[PDB]
This record gives sequence, structure tokens and C-alpha cells, in this order.
Amino acid sequence: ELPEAYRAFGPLIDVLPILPIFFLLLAFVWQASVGFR
Amino acid sequence: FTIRWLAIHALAIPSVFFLGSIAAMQFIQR
Amino acid sequence: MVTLKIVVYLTVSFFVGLFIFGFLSGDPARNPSG
Amino acid sequence: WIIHSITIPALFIAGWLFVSTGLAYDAFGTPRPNEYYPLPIVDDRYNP
Amino acid sequence: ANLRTIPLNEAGDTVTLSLEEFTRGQQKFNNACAICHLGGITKTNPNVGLDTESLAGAFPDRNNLEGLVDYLHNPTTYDGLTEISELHPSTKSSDIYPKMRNLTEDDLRAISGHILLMPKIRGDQWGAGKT
Amino acid sequence: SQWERFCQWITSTENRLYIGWFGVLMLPLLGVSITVFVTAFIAAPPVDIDGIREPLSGSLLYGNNIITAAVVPTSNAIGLHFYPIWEAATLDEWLYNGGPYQMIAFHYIPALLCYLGREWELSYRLGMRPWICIAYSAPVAATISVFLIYPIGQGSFSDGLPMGISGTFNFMFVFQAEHNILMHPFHMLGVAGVLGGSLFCAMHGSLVTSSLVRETSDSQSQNEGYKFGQEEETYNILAAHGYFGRLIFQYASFNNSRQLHFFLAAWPVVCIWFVALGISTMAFNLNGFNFNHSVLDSQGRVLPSWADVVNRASLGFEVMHERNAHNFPLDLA
Amino acid sequence: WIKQLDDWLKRDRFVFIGWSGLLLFPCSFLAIGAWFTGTTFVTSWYTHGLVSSYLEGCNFLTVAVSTPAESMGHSLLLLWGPEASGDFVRWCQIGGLWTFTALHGVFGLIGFMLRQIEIARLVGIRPYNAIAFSAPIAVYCATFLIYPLGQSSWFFGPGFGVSAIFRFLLFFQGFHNYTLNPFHMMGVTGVLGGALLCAIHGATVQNTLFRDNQSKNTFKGFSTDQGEETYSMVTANRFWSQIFGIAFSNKRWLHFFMLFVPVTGLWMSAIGMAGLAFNLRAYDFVSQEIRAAEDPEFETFYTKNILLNEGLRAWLSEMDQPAKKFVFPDEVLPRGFS
Amino acid sequence: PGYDEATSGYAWWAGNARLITPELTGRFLGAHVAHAGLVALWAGGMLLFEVSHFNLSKPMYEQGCILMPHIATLGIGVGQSGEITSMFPFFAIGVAHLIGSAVLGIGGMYHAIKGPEKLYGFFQFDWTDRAKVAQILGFHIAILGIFALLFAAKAMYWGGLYDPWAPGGGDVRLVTNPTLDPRIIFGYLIKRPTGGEGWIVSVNNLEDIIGGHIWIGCILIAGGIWHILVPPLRWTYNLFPWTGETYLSQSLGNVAGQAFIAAAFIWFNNTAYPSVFYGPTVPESSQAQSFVFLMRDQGMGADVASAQGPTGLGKYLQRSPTGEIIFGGETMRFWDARAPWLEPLRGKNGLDLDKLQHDVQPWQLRRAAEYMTHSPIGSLNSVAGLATESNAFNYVSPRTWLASAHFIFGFFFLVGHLWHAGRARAAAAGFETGLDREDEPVLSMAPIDPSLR
Ligand code: HEM
Ligand SMILES: CC1=C(/C=C/C(C)=C/C=C/C(C)=C/C=C/C=C(C)/C=C/C=C(C)/C=C/C2=C(C)CCCC2(C)C)C(C)(C)CCC1
Ligand SMILES: CC1=C(/C=C/C(C)=C/C=C/C(C)=C/C=C/C=C(C)/C=C/C=C(C)/C=C/C2=C(C)CCCC2(C)C)C(C)(C)CCC1
Ligand SMILES: [Cl-]
Ligand SMILES: [Cl-]
Repeated sequence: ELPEAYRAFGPLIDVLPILPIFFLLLAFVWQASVGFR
Repeated sequence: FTIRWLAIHALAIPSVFFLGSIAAMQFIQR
Repeated sequence: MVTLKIVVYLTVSFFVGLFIFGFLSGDPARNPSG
Repeated sequence: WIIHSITIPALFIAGWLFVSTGLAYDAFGTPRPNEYYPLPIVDDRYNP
Repeated sequence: ANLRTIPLNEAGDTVTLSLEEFTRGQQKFNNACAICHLGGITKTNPNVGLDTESLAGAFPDRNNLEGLVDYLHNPTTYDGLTEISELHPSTKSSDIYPKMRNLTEDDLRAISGHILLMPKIRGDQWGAGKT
Repeated sequence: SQWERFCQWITSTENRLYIGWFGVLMLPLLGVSITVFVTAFIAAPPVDIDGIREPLSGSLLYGNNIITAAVVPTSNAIGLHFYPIWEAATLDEWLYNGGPYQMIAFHYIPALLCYLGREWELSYRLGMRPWICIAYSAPVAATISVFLIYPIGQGSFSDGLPMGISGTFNFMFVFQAEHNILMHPFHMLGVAGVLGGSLFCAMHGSLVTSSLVRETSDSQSQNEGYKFGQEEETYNILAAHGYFGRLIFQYASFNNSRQLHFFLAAWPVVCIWFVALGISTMAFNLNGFNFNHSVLDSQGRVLPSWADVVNRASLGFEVMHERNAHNFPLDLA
Repeated sequence: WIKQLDDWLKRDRFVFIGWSGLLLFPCSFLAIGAWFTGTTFVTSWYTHGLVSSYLEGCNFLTVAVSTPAESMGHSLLLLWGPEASGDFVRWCQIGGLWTFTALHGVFGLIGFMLRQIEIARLVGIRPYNAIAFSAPIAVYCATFLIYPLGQSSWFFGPGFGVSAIFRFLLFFQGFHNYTLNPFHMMGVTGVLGGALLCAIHGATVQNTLFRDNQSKNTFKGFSTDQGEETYSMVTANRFWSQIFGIAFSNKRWLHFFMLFVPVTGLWMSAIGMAGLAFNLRAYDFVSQEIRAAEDPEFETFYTKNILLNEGLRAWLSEMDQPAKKFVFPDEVLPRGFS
Repeated sequence: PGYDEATSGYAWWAGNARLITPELTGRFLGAHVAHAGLVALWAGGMLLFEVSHFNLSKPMYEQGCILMPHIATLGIGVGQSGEITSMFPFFAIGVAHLIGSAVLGIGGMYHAIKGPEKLYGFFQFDWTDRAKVAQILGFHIAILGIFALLFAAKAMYWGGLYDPWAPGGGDVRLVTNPTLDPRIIFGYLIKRPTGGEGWIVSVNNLEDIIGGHIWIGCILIAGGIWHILVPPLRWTYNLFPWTGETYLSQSLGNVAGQAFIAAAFIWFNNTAYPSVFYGPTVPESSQAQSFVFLMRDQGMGADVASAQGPTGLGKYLQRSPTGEIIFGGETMRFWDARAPWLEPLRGKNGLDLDKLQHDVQPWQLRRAAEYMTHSPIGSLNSVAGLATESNAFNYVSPRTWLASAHFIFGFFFLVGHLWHAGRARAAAAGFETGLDREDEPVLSMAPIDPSLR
């Protein structure tokens, strides 16, 4: 377990590893937004 | 009521029912 | 089998040296365009 | 999104409630989670 | 139902287990003991299984809930000559095996009660495996 | 310069078979591989495959069959040790310990790496785009996973693919028993790739064949309608497209042909990449999906599933392979 | 009157109907539909002693429309038939959905081949796609119909699910030694060569393209309307002649070969299954089963496959067919001395 | 500008190729700094994820951690026998990485959204400007060498590394005397990659590790200064095209081989990857099984050395092909394994009977009792116990995951290297977009058939 002083994040620490797997998704999102121009 | 309205619904009026059933199956305690 | 080990060492040396010095013979100039 | 506003819900909930009320187990003869070992392979043709 | 009811001691008193208590013990079986007791036997020695016939024929009779908890308090042999709490995980010896350092008396009671409230559920599917 | 004449002759696109610098490595490696394989497949003595002094008779003169012959893998007593012709005492313990397999494998793997490089070489000398080697990298990855990567991961060259038909079948069964490859998703992708590549091969061939332009008579082969080097397109992309679109729907048939052949390349190549990778992660004992004891009833009894039945057959294979060679109950890698 | 309906069915819509669409759409929709009904809801507990639905707890890999009960024999298992007596649930507990699905599927396959023929006739192309589709139908009829008809019942057919097929594969090795079957070896050769041809032809075309554009994206260097080859067959012939020793020079022969290879492989495997219906097996080589038995030192990979087959057979069959009630004690089961 | 397909030549799906062109260098820098930020983002967040789900009862390798062992190997957080002394250092590194990710993300967003689209002054590089690109190569080599020397200095001065071969168990200790012998250090490079030798994977002490790192740190400082001060020589002019895709392809091939090497290190080596943290290697787990089935038979009076298997070979102990005393069974293939709980059983001829029977010093059994039943075997949904076994145990080894992942990365990067090598050669040649219809090279070649004249 993480230190109790900083044991307020909870699901935040769950989110941060899969944060970079969303950047590759948002790349496809931005390319759709411009329309793959 | 046309041909367009049957070849998109006979596949999909059941399919949403099936998906609702299978989503309920994720909450069955056995 | 020491002599056979030497023959294998020299044969491998010769073929890999052919490969290596043949790829320092200006190989990208061996294209049809230029 | 007008004629299908409740049409998609009613159908989806129908399938959900078909499983959830237990009608599926009676609809297909599926054993409930405690009917398995109160095993019966049917051994005869004309009268299962 | 009657599956919950297990031998408590060697005096003779069938003690019933709560379904939730049994499940809680079952989980803790698969976190600190399934390392090498997964299935019904022991991987270190393939002769000392966690079966009814083996535990009743243990010396002393360890087919009891209090018997199993007292085993976990003191690892001995199948006849009980040398109390070798070092080759085995031990409730007293947390230094050699840190797996039960967080387990209380209720945890030991539940894990010992789940081992003896499968064998009439399974039969020949826990004793030594289905061949 | 004599050397410039040599480099002209090696890199020459005038040769009947292109040599190149990858081919000057490839040709001797094949020479050794082919020589030792044809030698060992016919006349090798029995090989002590599992290191327990139980010779396995794998060659065609030791009472053995084209289906059942194999250059038998190198002894389990050797493991991953370099065991050439000269580190053995004699020419008969080397034959006995499975040295021919290791010699064939250690020349066959670099010969295929050099064949891939040679494919790139000739693409470069002819001015064509350089990625047929990329398509060829899929069977090469597959054959290195079962000849080098699985033996390395398991710890012995005896766990390599035997150089024989029935030896290959044996490898498949033992691999299923020990890893459950059928429930490995990379292998489901590989199966989709090989079966769908066959689907798409038959499909593309039937479509191009079906919409051929009439050039010939009925009493001569339709292949005479094409002339080698003709510039005109020999079939009708429009007609095959219209047929395929009517067959399923509108926005399904490839109109484009460059995209179409990229898909023909990409589907089986990518899926064979994935199945070679699956063999390779099972080399580190990362096996397929496991669904044993997964559906429980109310009390806790295991209801058998079809995965349980597949386990039960895999256990059948599991407790019969390498019978006189597991002294402990836990067959690790 | 009768011509109007013909003119109707031949119309240009989002999905072509045709005359074949009467024998295709009512069957395929049922067969596909009966799979989804089966694998979601019905059990194999009374036919197989196993669970094979999403409602049971199974997933997509372990759901199936399993084969009928072994006591049903080769009954068609019609809903109104005597084995159900009109009762829907008793028809689904005895594996009637397998026969519904298999019969509607073979009729759907006939309807689809008729559709391929009809659309070729309408457009005016040759019917080579229907010829190539005769290989999946040969395989379907061999595996799902001819094989269980030659066997005891429909039970020994393949179930309509992923792991049911995996059981079928391992059953065929252990009981049939199907890898040793040479017709199956030609099937494997045909399918692997079909995949090889698919990959190699696509990559060869993609790497012998002409410079018919200006951008680096060469996918825009082709128009549908153009009548010229988009890739150099001459450069491809040169490359494969100097890499592989041979090459195609005839484009039409190349694409006929791409047809011929997986279709004939798939047909040869269907011949092998037709043989396995009557148990006519390439199980063993008599010379080696003899020699290994007069010589307890003669070990080949084949003898180690025969042992593995016996191990599979004895360690599967007691729960594979539960109507037979195979009782094997733990000490007649072939172990390999664990 | 050059941001669409029409004015670049590159489709959306090959759009980072729009950063190849040498006027779009600010965007090249932006993409790189943001990618480095993403790498540090994962390095922070995944470690904090491992810390947030860390149970101190289970050692480290049952948790499924992969970054915890890398830090613990550096002597940070752990002490004697690899016991976690504190969970705060792992948190500090997991947050120090997050802060670095933030700073690098800001830099990557600046040079890709707002900063100068084309670089200048002393930062303008062209891919064909080979002195400048070699100079950037040289700065990268010099900075890499000073990291390698700084790691060696830390291993020698501040704190230390985890030494699994330390007397008893293995405690953190600072390496005072690294192996500075050129004969030893570069003798690892000439060891065969085959079994028994294990080319550089068999580095098996921390003196050799840190001495090789001191050497390569000095070698990289030297090579970096060489490339800053000496431009590419005349003999490296026509060896290969000096484009940017070439430089990428060469990086790709080297790092594909490097991933294969790291897969070998995580799978075989137990010095740089101590099994207290990563779990036992399959060789060491399979010798641990034999050692525990040996110690079962001691005490119940089964003399090991006179015991035959099913084949007349040794039932527990036999002789090697070299003739050294090794564990019998199928685990005779792993007779090259050298775990530190078994080295005090090693004598002159291997496993002598003297300090085997009245040896094992208690923990040596316990440790080998631990590594027996934690073997690298498993599935994608995390289960253990062979494969055709019951699912109860939810576990797959770290070494299995890391070796599988880096064989995957090595294979894709060898493919990507072949892709860019072919494409770089073809693009420089001037035939990477197809065959010229006007003149096709095969049409201007003489026939290969010997009969044709
Ligand atoms: C909380 C966890 C555990 C419990 C409750 C438990 C329980 C038991 C019991 C009751 C016995 C005696 C049974 C008999 O022999 O009749 C036993 C024996 C044994 N256990 Fe476990 N065990 C646990 C953990 C482990 C683990 C993790 C291992 C792995 C090394 C292990 C290895 C063994 C061995 C080798 C024996 C036989 C030793 C002997 O004969 O004395 N145990 N265990
Ligand atoms: C001139 C030249 C060339 C060519 C080359 C070549 C052609 C090569 C080769 C080669 C070869 C061609 C090689 C070979 C070999 C071999 C070997 C090495 C062998 C062996 C063997 C063995 C070892 C055997 C064994 C055995 C067995 C297994 C069984 C029975 C018994 C016995 C013992 C007999 C080129 C053009 C490229 C260029 C450069 C130069
Ligand atoms: C730290 C460490 C260590 C050390 C190590 C060392 C000391 C090293 C090194 C190393 C080195 C010192 C290296 C190297 C390398 C090389 C390379 C990387 C190369 C190359 C090349 C190439 C690849 C080339 C190619 C080519 C050709 C041939 C063709 C033409 C073109 C070109 C030129 C491009 C040890 C293990 C002891 C211990 C532990 C850790
Ligand atoms: Cl076997
Ligand atoms: Cl063993």
C-alpha cells in the first residue's frame, strides 16, 4: 500500500498507468477531428 | 415496413434483446 | 579433430569476410538508378 | 431519437428482465445454479 | 447444509460453518497455501495430502478443525516426532514464512474449516485430483 | 581490379540465380544444411533424445519411414550447449547425442536470415520496392520460434521441432499438453490467418479468374489470353468488383487494387507474426487461456465446460510424453 | 404476373435478393440465429454433462451448440418430431438446436452457392467463385454431416462452438490419428500454400508497383477506370526467377493457381474426413507396430505418437461420452510414470 | 505548410513521416520530448500502481511487480535478504518520475504546438549534414557515458547494489573493488552464446558488472568526444545513405538486438536480476525441485548416490556429459544454473556428497523450498501449476512477462529495422514510390537464361 499521508488519490493511481494508452487513442481522435486531412 | 426496415431489424430487434440479456448475465450470482 | 576445427574457423572467416568487405565495396552505388 | 427514444430501452430492458426474472431458465429448460446436482444424460430417444 | 457441519475436535462435536465464513477461508486458502497445496496434495511431498482419509490417519488425528489450527500453531511430522516449524509455514514462525503474519485466529479457523467442508462436496475431485 | 570484378560478379543481376553478399553467406550455409540433412535423414544412427540412454531411431535406413523419419533433436543431456563435430570425442557419440540436428539447425537459421537479406538485395538491384523480405519474415519468425526460441526458453535443444513429419506431429501434441496452444489467442490469430489467407487466396484467384477478358477460343487455355509483359490489364476489376459487391454489400468490395494486394499481404503475414510470437511467449511458459474449474454451481461443484474436456484430453497427452524421463511430478520447462 | 416477381428480385438494392435468396436468407438467418440462441441460453447438461451457454457461466471460447444426446442416434430431431412432441424445452435439452443449426446451415450454404451462381449469371462473369466455394461445402458436409452419419450418432459430430471444435481436434488425433492421414496432410499443404500464395502475391504486387503518382502514399496510384497493369509483371518475374529459381510469367495462370491450391487442399481434407466416417483410418504403419513389438528398443516419433494417442483416448473418453459410462480405474489409465 | 498529405506526400497513417523533412525540426524535437515525457509518465505511474497494491506478506515477485525489482536491485528500499525496509523510496522515485514527465511533457507540447517550427543557431541539423548529425550522436554518447560512470560510482560509493551472492542470503553492499581487467571484462564478449557459457548473460558478480560499466562509461566518453571533434571520415561516405530514415533503421536494428539480449538477461541471469525480487529462473527453480526432493530423502534413509532412475541413470544425482556431479532427472539440462543458495553445495566436481549430506545450512532448504513452487509457468489470465492443471493459483512470474514482452519488442523492432533499411535505401536510390514506367530496370537488363544470347 502507498503511504497513508498520500492515500487520498485511490483510483487516480489506478488511472495513471493506462494514461499513456489513451494518448495513442487521442491521436486517432484528433485525426478524425481534422478528418484525416 | 419496407425491405430496408426488415433487413436491419430482424438482425437487430433480437440483437439488442440478446445484449440486454447478456448484460444481465454479468450480474447473476451462481 | 583440431585440424577440422581450424578448417571450420577459416571457412567461416573467409565467407564472413567476403560478406563484410563486400558490403564495404560501395554497395549503395550498385542500384539501377545511379 | 424520437420514435426510438423508448423503443431501444423497452427492448433492451425486455431482454434484461427475461434473464433477471428467471424466465430464461424456464424458457430453455436451463438448469438453475442449484439444479445441477440435487448427472442426467438422457439415455432414450422417444421419451427424454 | 450438512456440508457446513465438520468435525471440530477429537472429542466429537460437529460444528457448523457460515457460508460467508467458509468462502472467506476458501479465499485465504488460495493466497498463502495454494503455492503448493493447490488441488488436495502437497507439492513438496506428494504423499501428505489434505484429504479426509489422510488427515484422519494422521498422528495425532488432524481431521479436526481444532486439530488443523493446532497444526498451524506447530508444524510436526505425520507421527509428530520433531516439531519442524522451519520446513513449513507456521503461525508462531512468521520470520521464515511471512504469509500468516496478518492472519488472526478467525483466519486460521476459517482456512482450517474450509479444508474439511469440501470432501463431501467433491469426493474424488479433491483427495488426489481426478486422476 | 580483380576484387572489383568479384564484387561485380557477386552483385550481378546477370546470374541465373542472384548471389549478392547475403547469398555468399547463404550458399555455404545451405550447402552444410542440405548435406547434413540429406545425410542424417537417411543414415543417422538412433539419437539419445532425452538423455536417458533410450536411442530414438529417426533415419530412413534404420527401419523407418518417410512420414516417420526425422533428424532427431539434440540430446537433453546436452541442453543448449554448443556441441559441434570437434568438441565430441568421436564421430559416433556425436551421432549418438544428436549433433547432426544442431549442425543442420545452426546452419539453417542463418541461411534463412541470409535468404531474407538476399530478397532485399535483389529488390534493391532491380529497383523495386523493398518489402517482400517483410512478408518473408513471417515464416522465418515461425521457424525460428520452433527451432531456436522454444529450445532456449525451455532449456534444451531436445524441445526443438524434430526434422520430420511425425516428429512435428509429436511436437504439436506435446506442446498442446504442456502449454494449451489451442486456447492461446495468438494461435487463434494464426489459425484465422492461415485459414483466411486460404480463403482470400481462393477468393482473389476466383475473382480475377472469373472476370477475365475474352481473348481466346474455347478449345484453348484462358492463360493464352495473357502475354508476358503486356501492358493492358488482363481482367476486369469493374466486373469482379460489381459481382463481389452484389454478393455481400456496396461498401465491402475493394475498388482499389493496390490496397487489395496490401491486404492480401498483410492478413496472413501479420497473423503468422502473431503466432510465431505466441510460440515464443510460450517458450517462456506464458501459456494460453485457462478456464478449468471456472463455472461453479451453488454449492461449489465444478460444472464441466468444453475447456474442461479439452484439458482432459491435454492431460491425456500430458502424462504420456517422455515417460521414462520425469523423476519428479512437476515437469517444468 | 410471374415475370414481375422475377424483375423484383433482380433489382439493385443495398442487399441483392435474387431467387436464391429464398433458400438462403430464411435458412442462414435461422442457423446463425439458432447459434446465438444456443450459445446464450441452452445447456448441454442433458446431452453432454457440461455447460455451454453464457447463462451457464461460459464465455465466447467455451460456449457451444453442442451435438445431440448420444441416445438420439441419427434422428433429425424435428420440433414436432417424436423426441420433442412439440415441446420446445425438451427439444432444446436433447440437442435439437444442433440439428436445426446444421440443417439450416447446409441449406444456407447451398443458398449461398446458388447466390454466387446467380450473381455471376446476372453480371455476366464466369462462376469461379461458386467453384471455389464448393470446397467449404465439401468440408462442411464431410465434417458435420458425413462423419456423424458414419459414426454412432450426431453426438460425435463437431459442436458449434470454439472449445467444442478444440475437443473435436484432439479427439480426432487421439482416436483417429488424423495428422497421420495423408489426405489431411494434403489439406494442410493446400491451406498453408494458400496462405503462402496470398502473402507472397500481395507483397510482390505491392513491391513491383509502377510510379503512377507523385506522393509517397502509393495507394493513390491506382484508378478503377484505368486499363493498365499497376504492377510490373516483368520485374516480379525477374525477381522471383533470380530468388526462387522460378517465377510466374502468366498472370492468369497465377490467379488460377491461387484458386486451385487452397480449394484442392480443402477438398483433399474432405476426402480424409469421408474416410474417417467409416473409421477407415491411417492410424498406424503395420511394419512399425510390428517391429516396435518384436523389438523393445525400436523407438521412432511415430511410436511416441501412438502412445500419446492411447493416453488421450483413455484419459478423455470417460467424460467425453457419458452415455457410455466408461469406468476406467486409476491404475489402468496409461500414465507415463509421473 | 507540410501538415497534410498533399503538401507532404504522407498519409494520415504515416504522418510522423511528415517530421522527416529537415525544415520541420522543431516538431521533430517536440515529438521526442513529449514521447520521453510519456515514458517518464509510465515510469512514475506504473511504479506508484505497484506500490499502491503492494502486500508486504508476499515477497515481491508474487505481486506481479516489474519496477519494484529494478529499484530494489539498486539497493534502494531493501536490505538484508531483500526485505522491504520502507515503501517510501519507491514512492519517491514514482513521484520524481511524474515530475519529470510533467516537465518533459511541457517541452514536448512547446516544440509541437507553439515553439519554432524550424530550428536554428547551433540546433539546426539536416540529415545530410553529417558532421552535425555525428556531433549530436557524440553528445548523446558522451551523456550516456556519464550516466554509465555515474551508475558505477553510485554502485561503488553511495549506498550500493543488491548482491545476491553476498555471504548468506545476500545483502546490499557497495562494490569497493570492481574488475578492471581488460582480459576479464572483454573476455565476456568472446564467450560463446551457447549453453554453459551464456555469452554476457553469465556475468555473475557485481565487481564484473561494475568494472564493465566503468569501462563502457570511459569508452562512451571517448567515443562521444571523438564524434564531437572528428566528422565522418571519407571511408564512411558511400557505405549507406546519410538520410534520417537510415539513422532510424540502424537504431532500430541495434535496439532490436538489445531487446533480445535483455530478454536473455531477465530469463537466465540471477545476479543483475536477483531472484529475491524477480523470482527464480526456470533453471534455478528446476534445480530447487531436485534439491528439495533430495532433502526429503535424507532423514528417511534413502542413500541418494546409489539410487537409479527408470533408465539406470541417477535418480537424484548423476554425472554430466562433462562428468560433473549434477542433479538427475530432466533437470540435467539445467546443470549450468548457479544459484547462490546452492553454491555452498558446490565443491570441485560439482555437487560433492560431503557438503551435501551434512550441509544444507537451514535457509538454503527454505529458499529452495520457495523457488520449487514458484516457477515461471503460467497463462494470460494469470494462473500457475503447469497448464493442464486445475485453476486455483492466480500467478505468472515477472521473468516470464519481461522475457515474453521483450522478445515481442525485439521481433517487431527487427521487422521495423528491416522496413526502414529497405525504405531508406530505396528512397535515397529514387525508386521507393514504384517502378518508373518510362524506364524499368529489368527492361534494360540482359536475360538470365543461358540459351538466350
Ligand atoms: C496457510 C497455508 C498452509 C496450510 C493451512 C497448510 C496445511 C498443511 C497441513 C494441515 C499439512 C499436514 C497434512 C498431512 O500431512 O496430513 C501440511 C503439510 C505439508 N505442507 Fe502445507 N500448508 C500451508 C502452506 C504450505 C505451503 C505454502 C507449502 C509450500 C512449500 C506447504 C508444503 C507442505 C508440505 C511439503 C507438507 C508435507 C510435510 C510433512 O509431511 O510434514 N504448505 N500442510
Ligand atoms: C565458391 C564460393 C561460393 C560458393 C560456396 C559454396 C557453394 C559453398 C558451399 C558449400 C558446401 C556444399 C558445403 C558443404 C558441407 C558439408 C558438410 C560439412 C557435411 C557433413 C556431414 C556429416 C557430418 C555427416 C554425418 C553423418 C550423418 C549425419 C549420418 C551418417 C553418418 C555420418 C557420420 C556420415 C560463392 C559463390 C557463394 C562465393 C564465395 C566463394
Ligand atoms: C557493462 C557490462 C559489461 C561490459 C560490456 C562491454 C565491455 C561491452 C562492449 C561492447 C562493444 C565494444 C561493442 C560493440 C558493437 C559493434 C556494433 C554495434 C557494430 C557494428 C556494425 C555494423 C552493424 C555495421 C554494419 C555495416 C556493414 C557491415 C555493412 C556496411 C554498412 C555498415 C557499416 C553499416 C560486461 C558484460 C562485461 C559485464 C556486465 C555489464
Ligand atoms: Cl512424447
Ligand atoms: Cl526431473
